[PDB]
Amino acid sequence: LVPMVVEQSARGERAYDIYSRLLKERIIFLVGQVEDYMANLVVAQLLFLEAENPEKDIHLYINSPGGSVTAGMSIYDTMQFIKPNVSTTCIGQACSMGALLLAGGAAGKRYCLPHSRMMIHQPLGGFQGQASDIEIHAKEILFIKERLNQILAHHTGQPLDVIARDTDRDRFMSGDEAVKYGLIDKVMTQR
Amino acid sequence: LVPMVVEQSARGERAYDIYSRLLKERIIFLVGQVEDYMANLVVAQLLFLEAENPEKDIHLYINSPGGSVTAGMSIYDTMQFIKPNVSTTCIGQACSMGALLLAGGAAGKRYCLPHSRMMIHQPLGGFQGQASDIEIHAKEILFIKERLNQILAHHTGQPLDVIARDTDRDRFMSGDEAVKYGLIDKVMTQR
Amino acid sequence: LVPMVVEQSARGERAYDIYSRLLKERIIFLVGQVEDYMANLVVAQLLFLEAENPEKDIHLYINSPGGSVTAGMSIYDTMQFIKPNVSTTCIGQACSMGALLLAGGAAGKRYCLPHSRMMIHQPLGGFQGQASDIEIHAKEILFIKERLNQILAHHTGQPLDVIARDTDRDRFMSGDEAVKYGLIDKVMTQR
Amino acid sequence: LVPMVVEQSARGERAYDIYSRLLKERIIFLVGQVEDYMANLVVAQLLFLEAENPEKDIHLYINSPGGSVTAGMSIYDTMQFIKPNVSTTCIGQACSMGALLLAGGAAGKRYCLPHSRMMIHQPLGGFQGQASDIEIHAKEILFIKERLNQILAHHTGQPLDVIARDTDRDRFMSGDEAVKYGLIDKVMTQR
Amino acid sequence: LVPMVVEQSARGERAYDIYSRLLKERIIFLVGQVEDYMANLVVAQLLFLEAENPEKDIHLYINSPGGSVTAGMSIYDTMQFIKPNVSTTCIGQACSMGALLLAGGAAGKRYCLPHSRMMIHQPLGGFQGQASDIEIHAKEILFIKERLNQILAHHTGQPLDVIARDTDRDRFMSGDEAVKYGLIDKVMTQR
Amino acid sequence: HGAIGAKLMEYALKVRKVFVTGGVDEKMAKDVVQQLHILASISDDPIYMFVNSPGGHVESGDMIFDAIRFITPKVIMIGSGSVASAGALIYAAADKENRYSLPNTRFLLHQPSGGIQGPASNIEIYRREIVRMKERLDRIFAEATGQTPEKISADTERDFWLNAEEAVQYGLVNKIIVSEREITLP
Amino acid sequence: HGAIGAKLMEYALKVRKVFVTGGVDEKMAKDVVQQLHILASISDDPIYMFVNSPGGHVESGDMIFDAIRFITPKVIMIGSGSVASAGALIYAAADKENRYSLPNTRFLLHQPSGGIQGPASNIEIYRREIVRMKERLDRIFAEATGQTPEKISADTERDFWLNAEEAVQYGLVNKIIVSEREITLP
Amino acid sequence: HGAIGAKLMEYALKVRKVFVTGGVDEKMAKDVVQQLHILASISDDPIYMFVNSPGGHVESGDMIFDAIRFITPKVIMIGSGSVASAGALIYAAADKENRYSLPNTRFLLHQPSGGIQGPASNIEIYRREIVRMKERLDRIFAEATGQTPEKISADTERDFWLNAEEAVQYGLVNKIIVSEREITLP
Amino acid sequence: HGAIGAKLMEYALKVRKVFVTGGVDEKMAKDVVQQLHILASISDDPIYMFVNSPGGHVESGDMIFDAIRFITPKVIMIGSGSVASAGALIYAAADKENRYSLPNTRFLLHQPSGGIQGPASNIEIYRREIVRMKERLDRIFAEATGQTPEKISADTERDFWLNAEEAVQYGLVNKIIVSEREITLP
Amino acid sequence: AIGAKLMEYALKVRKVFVTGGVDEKMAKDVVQQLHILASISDDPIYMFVNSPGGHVESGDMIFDAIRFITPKVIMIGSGSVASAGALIYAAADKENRYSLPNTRFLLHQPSGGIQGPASNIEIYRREIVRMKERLDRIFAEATGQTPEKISADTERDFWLNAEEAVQYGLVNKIIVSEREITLP
Repeated sequence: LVPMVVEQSARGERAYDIYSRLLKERIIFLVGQVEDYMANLVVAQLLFLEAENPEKDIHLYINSPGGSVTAGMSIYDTMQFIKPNVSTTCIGQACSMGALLLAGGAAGKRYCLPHSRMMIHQPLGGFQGQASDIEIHAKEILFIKERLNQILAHHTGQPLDVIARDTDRDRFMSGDEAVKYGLIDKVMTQR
Repeated sequence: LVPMVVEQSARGERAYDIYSRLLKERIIFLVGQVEDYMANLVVAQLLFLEAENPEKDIHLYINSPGGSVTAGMSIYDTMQFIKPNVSTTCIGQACSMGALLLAGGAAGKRYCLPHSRMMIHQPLGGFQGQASDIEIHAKEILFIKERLNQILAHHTGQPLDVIARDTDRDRFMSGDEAVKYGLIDKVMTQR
Repeated sequence: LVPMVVEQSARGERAYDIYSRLLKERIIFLVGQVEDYMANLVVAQLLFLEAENPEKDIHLYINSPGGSVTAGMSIYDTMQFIKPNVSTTCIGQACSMGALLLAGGAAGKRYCLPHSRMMIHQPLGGFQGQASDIEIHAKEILFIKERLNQILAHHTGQPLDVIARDTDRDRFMSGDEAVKYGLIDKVMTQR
Repeated sequence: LVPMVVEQSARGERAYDIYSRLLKERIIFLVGQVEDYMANLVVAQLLFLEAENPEKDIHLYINSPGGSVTAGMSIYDTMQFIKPNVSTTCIGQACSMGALLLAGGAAGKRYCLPHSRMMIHQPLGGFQGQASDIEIHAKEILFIKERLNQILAHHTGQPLDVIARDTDRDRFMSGDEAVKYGLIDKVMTQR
Repeated sequence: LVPMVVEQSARGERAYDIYSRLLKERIIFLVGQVEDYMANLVVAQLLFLEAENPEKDIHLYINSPGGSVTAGMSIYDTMQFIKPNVSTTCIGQACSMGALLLAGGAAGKRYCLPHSRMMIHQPLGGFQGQASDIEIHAKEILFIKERLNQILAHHTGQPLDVIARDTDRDRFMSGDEAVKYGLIDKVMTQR
Repeated sequence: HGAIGAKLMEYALKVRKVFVTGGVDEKMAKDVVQQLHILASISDDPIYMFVNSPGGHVESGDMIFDAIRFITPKVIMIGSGSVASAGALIYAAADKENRYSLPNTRFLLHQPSGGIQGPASNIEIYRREIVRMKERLDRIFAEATGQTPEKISADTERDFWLNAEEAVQYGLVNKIIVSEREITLP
Repeated sequence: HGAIGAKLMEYALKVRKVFVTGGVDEKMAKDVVQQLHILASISDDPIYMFVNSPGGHVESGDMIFDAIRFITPKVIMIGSGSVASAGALIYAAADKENRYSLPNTRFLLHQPSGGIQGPASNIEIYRREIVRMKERLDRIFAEATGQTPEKISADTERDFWLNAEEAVQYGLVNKIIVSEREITLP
Repeated sequence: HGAIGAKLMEYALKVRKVFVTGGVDEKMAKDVVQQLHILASISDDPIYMFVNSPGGHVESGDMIFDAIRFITPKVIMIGSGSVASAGALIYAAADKENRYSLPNTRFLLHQPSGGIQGPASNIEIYRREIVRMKERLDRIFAEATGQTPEKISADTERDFWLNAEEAVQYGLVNKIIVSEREITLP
Repeated sequence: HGAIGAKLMEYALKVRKVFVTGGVDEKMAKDVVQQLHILASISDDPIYMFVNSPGGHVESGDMIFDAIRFITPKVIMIGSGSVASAGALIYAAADKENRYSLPNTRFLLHQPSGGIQGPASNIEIYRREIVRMKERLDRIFAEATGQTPEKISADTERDFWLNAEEAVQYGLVNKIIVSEREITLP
Repeated sequence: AIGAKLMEYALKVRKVFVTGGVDEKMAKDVVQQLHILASISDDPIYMFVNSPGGHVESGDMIFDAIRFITPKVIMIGSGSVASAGALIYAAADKENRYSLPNTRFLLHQPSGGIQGPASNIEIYRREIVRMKERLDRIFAEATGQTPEKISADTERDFWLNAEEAVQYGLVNKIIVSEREITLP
């Protein structure tokens, strides 16, 4: 069950859930598989925080094993479009979309806990139909694979030939390895 | 059903649930299988208590049969990252993940009940795929197994060779046995 | 549906559920199969009442057919740890885990209804695996069995040899029979 | 959906559910199969009403097809234990466990509607296991059967051997027939 | 989703559900298959309205395909017991049990819509067991069938020999046909 | 599985030994009745019948009870394992002098049971049939055991279990045997 | 499944070797009993029975028990694998001198288990039958193992496993063998 | 499936070749054991056995294990595919000089596993049998491999896999072959 | 299926033709291997094998691979339809000069895949066996195709599909044919 | 038993019946009969095809098997034909390819499903294209039309009745009785 929290503001006492209280501090949580419904909540949260303070930074915690590519793109495109710098902090796992959203944070604001694990693999897809339909969908999944590799290269600075080579198979990277790779900037250890 | 409780503070009467009422006293509950959703709540609570009082001592009761390794790492890394000392009081059972959090508590603030059971086991994982994928995943789980052994060795103080040896098979330990092993510091019997 | 009750205190009228209203009077209900979730609620209820008045007794009603041993041990260890005297009243039936808490109540403050039925049997468990794993689990369940027998002997006063014989098979005990055995002190008949 | 009712008292307007409003007038509803969860609510309601007025009578409406014996025993013992007279009114149907609580009402305060139906049959139990366990459970169910028959003889006044004869097979009885048997006192027809 | 309505009383605005709002005007809805749970709600609603005003009429809208006989009889007996007349407007369809309540309304206050359909048949039932039990239950259902035929004869005014013939098989009756039969008194077309 | 039994039939038909094992259903009726009529066409020699069933369709049992009385050769009945209500009806089909039982045989006599669901009028018709069937079965065991029909109805109200020794006193079994040499042919 | 085994029945009848493998159910009893009566009709030569079962219906095991005693030829019992409660009953049917076991055989002797759902009066009837069954089986083993029924009941309270060597001292097995040449015909 | 197998079975008995393929279960034990005893009755000539199984009921393997030793003709074992724990037990039944293997063959030696549910007292009895089963299987492999029981227990703590070449050095396999001409009869 | 195949199997045995259609499982291996040993006993004449498999159990394919090499008559392999990892292993069993294919035949050479669930210690052992199996399967194709093992592993990283023409250049197939007259016997 | 019994006389008349979905089981049975009949004699073989579709890879076995054996196979189309049945239908020579009046034909592109990484999907896509190109080349040789014409018409389900099949070149002659068949 979600616990309740009391802010105890000067005007008076208010009761907010644990998640809503943190949202007041420009914090957004990404938990579970990425899908259209949960992804829409993140988009709404990002826009709302923008209006409250378009200058203050935002912190997006990412703990997900991946999910829908389209849902993830709606978040990534929203993070870059808005004015505030959306920080990113890995809290243990990012398989396919978690690393794209972890590496799509403002420069100097991508963190990772000491024992977090980050992976990167090519987008998986499933479709059935006629040969003509298969050829059409095959080109679409090949186009997406290229656009995703371009995003990582831009934020990480590595050449596209290396990204494509590393995304052919599942590649696990620790906190220290990710810094050299360019996925993140700093590894938070202690306060 | 969750019973409601009234604080009866100086300001007035406010109703809190049984779990939220204890949250004000720096207490967090870890019950059931460890998963991303429930583990994320513990993280949110730990961060909230930190801001409320970064000098007080937090208490974390653990009664769980284990769960996701990634979820446990998010809690362990969070406890060590924050400044406040996070006390642990094992009630009931504490399996592999539950034992790691119990051992990860602040020195001298780890407790267990007289009839508590603590079991340490190696990581249990499953995966299917080609030989190349199996070789990659096998290295990852072996890496995690080494890191977890180092964590227990650091807190317990036992050498790494003993941890790996005792974690090969299921090994149950009572309160008194845990104190000598180093998993805990004191066994609470009565007030 | 759970009905609503009004307290009508000096400050004013407050709406309390039927279960929470009794909790204000130091009353706790233990219903259904014993498990980590329901047992944790009892622990919080026992602790909460302790801070409100650590001298006033607590009444723990037990109507359950048993369940998990670890969850029940958390309740027993908590009752014996807290300073207040936890009274026990058997309203319905009392199974192996159910009767360990009934007997664990404060001396002279254990009760049972005239038509209440009390049973005590060996702990039930199951596990599958290699021969080495079975040998480990077999010793663990056997050890747990001894600890349970010792608890009954301590509260009932009967020698361990007799408890082991009566716990080998299911043995029902009526209100009058339990008094002679030592499981309880008095049988409530009428006000 | 449960409709809402307003008290419209002198203190002010308050919203009560349809069931809670009747509870203020010392009315309790027993609907559906008898089980541990619903029976505890009836117990909690009975105890609460006792404290409010230990002299005013309580009306328990019973419309149930039976259920658990242990759950029902807690209600019967609770009604007899408390000081206030507990009136009983049978609406719909009254099965063996249902009728044991109807006959157990205060003398002269047992009622039934004109088209109500009352039935009494032997207790139903199911158990599987070794020969030794079967012999133990057979004695337990037989003991409960004797205790149940003794309760009816006490409230109905009929000989014990007559009850056992009529309880061996299902025996339906109307309002008029029940009065002669002694299960009830009066049959309400109109105001 | 049940919509919300505002009463806008002198004391102030009160939020009421659509069903509870109509309940304030002495209106009760009997929708869906009849059962013990839904039928008890109608009983509680009927009794509550009785205390508020035992002289003002009550309007019971009925649209149900039938259900439990015992649950339905509790409603009929309640209507005939309480002093205030209980009008019965038949909307939609009214099967055997649904039509017994319609007939049970106050004389001259039974209505139905122009396209409403009323059907009556034998009380469906089933049971399995031994020959002795079958003969016992067969007499019970046969006895119940006679009680229902007498109820319809009393309100409709038709001889009992005709009811048994018309209830042997399913017989549909329109609003105009029902008036001649005696099931109702007037067909409401418009205000 | 049918092929093994099929091959064994060529040898089983020589020894004239019918086996009734398992629940009594419509399928069992065809196989058992077919074997009895086939054997009757070969010769009028006796037939040995082994009954061991936990119960089943009562109407199916009447086909076997009827066939035993229909054919000319005398059927030697040997009880084994458990003889339930449906199996006991088949056991009573043979003559008293031809009803044998093993030392550890069981006999259960209970009233028929069934289920009905529908209008009240349909239940009344079903009630009469269940009564006519119960009385019919009571008059069968009575003639075979010699007890009065009222005695059978009184005892069969509840599950009545009789061992091999008790059956001899009741009158259902004539003589208990342990070896085939103890059988006396007519 | 039958045509393969039926094709092997040609030579299986010549060697007179029955195989009791798997759970003891109604279908196996009808097949095993058929072979015994068939082989007995061909000649009175000994019959070799191999028992390996994890458990099964007790009533089904009573047909094979009496069937062995019913036929004239002596049945040589050879234990293999696991001899459960129901399988042990079949094993005890043979004479002590004719009871043989393999070196890695197991034996299990436990009280019967069952389930009952219904009124208390019906449960009392089931209780009596289970008690009589427990005493009936104990007498069978008490007679074969040369031990008092009281000792058998005390040891059969829970699962009582016995290896091949332990069974010899208990009196259940007469001699352990490894090759067919060690068998001595009566 | 009967007709296809039964047809091929006619010629299979002539060549004296048993194909132990699939999980070791109760049904396979009855068929394999039936073929072994039949072939032994025809003549004392050698029998060729091909084992390829992923494991299964260990008790069933004990039947085939002793059955090979029970009959007089020598059984030639030619392992194929994956010889699991239950399959390995059957592989050890043949004399060392008669144990052959193919080049791409695997051998898995793991301690027995099982599941228990119920009271603690019943679990204690199950624990003793599992320990006894583990010790019994270790001695069997020791006699066939020549290693000491302690060495086997240390190696069988987990899934111990061995290829054809590794098995020769371990003592489980005597010689690896690729064609039937490389087999030397005793 | 059984009876249907039996009529066709009788005439099919006379022409020494084996058809491998469907997934390669333990059941198919037992049936296919039985035909090879049976035909080998009749005469040393060649045997024609048709392979059409989308995959299956790898261990089952090994038995067929060794069996082809075990028997003396030369096996003529005619691939038809679609071949896979398990089917290709069976296809390589025949000598290069005896490996024929049809015009529309397809081939697939991919590394083996599997699923392991358990402790990390057990996964380490499973990892070793998968690696050894991959190396073992690469040397087999390298010998039949003539390519080095390193090239095989590089191309088999993912699903490597080959038509009839590409297979000839790769060295897996020797000659493509459309009629039986184009086959050259040794 | 019915099959085995009827198979005794079915081999004397040399009439194979292809009916139902083309699966792996059908290929084993149909291919066995063809090879068995060829060993008995070189006389013609009559094949009746009625299938709503099935596995295309199974059809290839029957396709080449007809061309592999020496006796000429007489193809008689009856009922409903599809991608799997049409492939088998095109295996016989035009002069030996007959049809019935109420027969239907269907020519559609092969369909399948794939799940996994993009790299694996690319490999699967290539084989689907090669398979489609191979089937177009097969029907083109039998119908006499260019592969482009087949591909354009096969873009969607192309239903051809008995009469339209003749104009398209897939059927040589429609017949109603065995007396109208002309052997080589």
